[PDB]
Amino acid sequence: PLEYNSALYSRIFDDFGTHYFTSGSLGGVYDLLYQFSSEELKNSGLTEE
Amino acid sequence: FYNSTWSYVKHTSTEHTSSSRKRSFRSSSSSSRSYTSHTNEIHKGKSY
Repeated sequence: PLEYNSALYSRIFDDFGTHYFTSGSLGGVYDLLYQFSSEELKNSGLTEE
Repeated sequence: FYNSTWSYVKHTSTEHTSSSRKRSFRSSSSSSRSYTSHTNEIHKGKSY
């Protein structure tokens, strides 16, 4: 609309966003996390009478 | 995961001996006993 209406104009930001890229970098991202844990109990009791 | 393992031996041996003799006559008595109690236990629990 030519007259101002906050709703209808706000739908422009909903659909297309507030900004655009003037410049930038494209590429890729790798992220990893690994978490090993281990435990070992041994028992060797001997008793004699 | 975890891997529980248990290995239990109980061995008991018990012995009794009683020899007696009396004379004046002759008399004698011998008694002998051997007892054993044994338990072997193995228990395991493995979970993943």
